[PDB]
Amino acid sequence: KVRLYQFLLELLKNGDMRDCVWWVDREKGTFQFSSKHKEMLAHRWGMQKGNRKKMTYQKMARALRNYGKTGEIRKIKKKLTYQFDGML
DNA sequence: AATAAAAGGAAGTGGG
DNA sequence: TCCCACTTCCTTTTAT
Repeated sequence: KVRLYQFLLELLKNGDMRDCVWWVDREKGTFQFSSKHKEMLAHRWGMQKGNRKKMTYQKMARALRNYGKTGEIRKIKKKLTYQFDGML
């Protein structure tokens, strides 16, 4: 069972869905979602988990906020911008 | 100004 | 039965 943070890391590490998510600084671990195409990346995540309802970015973002300010993925005060931990 | 994003409480869910 | 790791629903609060 793949976790949400690993799924996102794998996408960026493999250059998958580059129009939906992209690194902002690979060294600092910061990445950013696509304001226009983020919902298509969100749906993929819902399929890998086989949820009953359709996955939305709002729901994926609700899951990301659970990791916390020192956890796997953290929120950065920039639009649609997050950051991985030193596990890079 | 309108829109998008961000937030989060709390129950609900399948996994182990 | 117990968490884990989200999922779902909803309303509220900020940023763009």
